[PDB]
Amino acid sequence: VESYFSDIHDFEYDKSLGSTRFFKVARAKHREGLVVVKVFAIQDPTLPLTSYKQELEELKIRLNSAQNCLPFQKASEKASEKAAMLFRQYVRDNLYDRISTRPFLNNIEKRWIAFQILTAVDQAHKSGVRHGDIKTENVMVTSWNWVLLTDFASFKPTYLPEDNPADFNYFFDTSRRRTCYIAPERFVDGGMFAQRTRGELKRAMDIFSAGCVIAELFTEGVPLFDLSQLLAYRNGHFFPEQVLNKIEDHSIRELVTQMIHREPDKRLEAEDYLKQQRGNAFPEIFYTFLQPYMAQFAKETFLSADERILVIRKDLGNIIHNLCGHDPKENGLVILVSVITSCLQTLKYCDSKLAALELILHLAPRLSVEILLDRITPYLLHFSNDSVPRVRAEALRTLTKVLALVKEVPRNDINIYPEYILPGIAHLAQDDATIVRLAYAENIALLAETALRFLELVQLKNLNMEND
Amino acid sequence: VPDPQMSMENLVESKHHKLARSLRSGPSDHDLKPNAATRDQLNIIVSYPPTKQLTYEEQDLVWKFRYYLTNQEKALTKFLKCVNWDLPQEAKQALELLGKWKPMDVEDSLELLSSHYTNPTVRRYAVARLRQADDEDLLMYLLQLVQALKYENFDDIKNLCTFLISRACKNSTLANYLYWYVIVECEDQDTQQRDPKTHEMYLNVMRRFSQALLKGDKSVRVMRSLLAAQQTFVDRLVHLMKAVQRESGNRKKKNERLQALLGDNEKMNLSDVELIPLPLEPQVKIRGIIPETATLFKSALMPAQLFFKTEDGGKYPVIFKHGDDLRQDQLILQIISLMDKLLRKENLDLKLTPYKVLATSTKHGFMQFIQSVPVAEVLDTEGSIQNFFRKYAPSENGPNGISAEVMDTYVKSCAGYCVITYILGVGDRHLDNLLLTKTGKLFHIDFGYILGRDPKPLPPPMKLNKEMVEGMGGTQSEQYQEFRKQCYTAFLHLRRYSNLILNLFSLMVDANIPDIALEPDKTVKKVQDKFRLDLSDEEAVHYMQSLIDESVHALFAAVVEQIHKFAQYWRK
Ligand SMILES: Nc1nc2c(ncn2[C@@H]2O[C@H](COP(=O)(O)OP(=O)(O)OP(=O)(O)O)[C@@H](O)[C@H]2O)c(=O)[nH]1
Repeated sequence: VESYFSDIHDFEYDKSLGSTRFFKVARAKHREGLVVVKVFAIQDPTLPLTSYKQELEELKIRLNSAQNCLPFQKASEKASEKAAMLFRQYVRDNLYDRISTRPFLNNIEKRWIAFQILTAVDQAHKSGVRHGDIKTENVMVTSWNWVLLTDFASFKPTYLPEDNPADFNYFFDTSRRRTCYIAPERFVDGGMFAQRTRGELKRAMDIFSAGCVIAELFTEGVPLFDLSQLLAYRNGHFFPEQVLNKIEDHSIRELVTQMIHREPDKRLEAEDYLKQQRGNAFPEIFYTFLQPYMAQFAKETFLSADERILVIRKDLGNIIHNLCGHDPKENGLVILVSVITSCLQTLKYCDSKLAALELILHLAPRLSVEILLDRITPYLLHFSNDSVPRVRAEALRTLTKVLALVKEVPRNDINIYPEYILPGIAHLAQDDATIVRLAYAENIALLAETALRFLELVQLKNLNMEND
Repeated sequence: VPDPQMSMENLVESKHHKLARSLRSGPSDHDLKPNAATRDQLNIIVSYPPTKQLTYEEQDLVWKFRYYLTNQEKALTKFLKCVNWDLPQEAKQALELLGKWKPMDVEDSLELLSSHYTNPTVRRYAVARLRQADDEDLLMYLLQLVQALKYENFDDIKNLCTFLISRACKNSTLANYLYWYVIVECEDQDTQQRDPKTHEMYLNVMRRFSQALLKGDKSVRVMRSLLAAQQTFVDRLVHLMKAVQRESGNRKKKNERLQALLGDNEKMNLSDVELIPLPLEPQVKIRGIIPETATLFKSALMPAQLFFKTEDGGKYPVIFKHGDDLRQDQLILQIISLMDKLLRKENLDLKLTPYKVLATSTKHGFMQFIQSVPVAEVLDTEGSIQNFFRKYAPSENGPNGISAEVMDTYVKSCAGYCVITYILGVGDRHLDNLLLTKTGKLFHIDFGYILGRDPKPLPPPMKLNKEMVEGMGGTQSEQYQEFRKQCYTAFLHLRRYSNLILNLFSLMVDANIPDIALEPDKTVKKVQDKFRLDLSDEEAVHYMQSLIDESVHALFAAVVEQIHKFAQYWRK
């Protein structure tokens, strides 16, 4: 696949993302950033690729305004005499990887990811776009838990013969995972099959695909249907009861069950599911503030990591009022922490670095102990290596105050103090900058006392657990 | 949507790495969920073929992540292979993890009964996995399950075993297939000489089966009486075959003797026998043999065509072969039946024709007859396969003058047999072993050369003959392309189940099938080589296509068939 990038001077090959008979996917560097390139090797030049290119350009125009929809931004018919190439923006993680990459998505993050998937389907339907290949591998999640459905593959065949499915390995099974998120109605009886490559997709078809993608997220990376179980579903010989019984959240389970329904007449519109689960599977905070506020960060106008921190700092008072009220309100804050944490690694200005620390100090008293130790604690030690001495001192001040709020130690952080907290700030006690050593001397007593409080709690918990 | 953290280190993951890497933190493997990198490596490990030697790193990782691997039903086989049974502490953990795993597929559960799993808690468990399979699946594996007795502890039988026996007492179809399999091993004199403990064991197995049936009710005793009747019937056929075999003369004299002896109920009691379930197919109940239709074929072993009288007055055709070791065919045809079942599992109906084979002794048994015409006769009488099909399945609207549906069955069946014959490496590719039906079904006969044994110089790699290609309409026909597409489909589908095929062949290493017994340690390995699991899907399809080109350009294949035809003409 990398050999195909040698002819594209604006894209520098980086890594291979996958190879199938239909599409070879690789990541490349471009002046705009990282991009995913799916390369279709043209074996027969008589194929009407111009018709498909026009369809892709139509998709780009139709999906340009969707915030949760990522169409193919570029389609090159004759990029090289050997292959046609499709280009789109690279997203940090695909949903398939995101499930296994730490921090593990909390219940509030799982609800938020599901909500964004439904919003992506609703937006695509109103924009006149149908996906046709809705699977957990196509629902992307950004560093701030913003979901972007990508890889609109209108070139894939819509209909597959039920009796001769082997012809679907190049059209539908490029990844060899045997996972099938195709709507049941898209398998059709082979006596018809022996323009379904692009038969006009019913909206109920996308709802089916979204249900399989939404299901994989709720099944801990467990696929909802295998080829045998799915074909058996269409023929009534298979039902993924084991995997569906695996959706622990009753509110999320109901939404998933209905969307992957075999009969198209039972599938609702995307907007209806959001309304049906509004206040149940999706808390009201997602629609009224999370979606409108967060949409500002997924806009075409690029907010630098420094600008994002200042924007969040400016709105901090409003965010706390909108998420906590005057007062389950903590459920929204897990999602809020994700916006700040996605920026701390790219901050460039000292003004922003201090601002990022101010946000952490103000949010820290309002987060759950699990979130404090898992999502906040790792970033403060990162800031402790910042080039600004004032920042190194403040990092120690922030870390000292944040840790004093930890009243419960998660099972994964029982040895966090001797191996992460204490060893993580130990380098500060000898920093070259007197302000850093001063911040160290001013806090070394507090850090030790905080670690001691942790050890006493672990010992009490162990004594109680031994007496359980 | 510009993301700032695109190229930056995952600080949250790095944190958990420092705590999980700490030697002070005691292994909390119960809550450990693997990260994406570990999952991708883990998926490769759980997918390894049973012949691949596992490194030490996988066992420690799987143990470290033992509480994580508990969600993969297929990983129980790999996890237990990593556990060092020599450490009792690790064993206690290994046995503890086994009890929590999601129950694996029965197709994979056959692997736990092989000789490699020696732990009694593990073997009683392996029986607990087989305990959930339906009898309809068990009947497809009973041939392998009985071979699996080669790996069980002989002492418990003399004193897992209770499970296999318990199912047979309830379903007569299984009891029939089990019974003949146990009888075949109880008569294998070679096993008595090579492993007398096992032969005596098989005597105990045949005896034990009788003891379990004896304790049943009158209906079960009736079931027993039917088996006793079955024994007499097969014995009569063997004696008849000896009487017919002793008659020196032309086929007509032997045929008359065979029919007269079958007719002579007073001496042979074969024309009218008590009600017996047919040895070839225990689902069909029979009343006797039709004497007038029994005929001897012109093969060196002169097989007997026998028509059995069914309870409803119908005719069920069976072939009794004497002088050939049908155990190889019995296993192979079981493998063919299994390959066919897997393709149908994916809705890929290759229209396979799995003819039934049953070894009744180490030298003779019953085999189902499938309506077909020998290719040697078709080529001599009609000139081309198209002329043959035009005579038997004429369709004015179909491809090449053959009904499109008939042509579809022919293309699918040709592809199915073509793929299975490549997978099994059938060597005896003489025109006498290919049978073509009027309905388009294609099936292979006389598997005298298997596992790559080919006496001929430079054999073609895949069984695709020029007449077979001309049968599909040529290199320019739509059916030839449809055939190739089905081959790629079947190759990829079977490549996915190469683990099941290698699991079954592993249980047959101690099974004295001529081609397995030649290199028993390599038997399971030979099947893996045919799955070509080392190639990617793109390379495998590229390889299969290259294979058709390499097979089509093998000019020498036509010369060897003409030399063999000349030798057969002189022998006739
Ligand atoms: N982390 C990450 N993974 C990606 C990215 N782009 C694609 N992938 C993954 O790499 C693989 C590429 O194969 P795809 O063709 O997209 O698989 P698919 O989504 O099932 O097939 P389509 O429906 O045609 O898109 C999938 O696992 C994607 O999730 C990316 O930008 N970041």
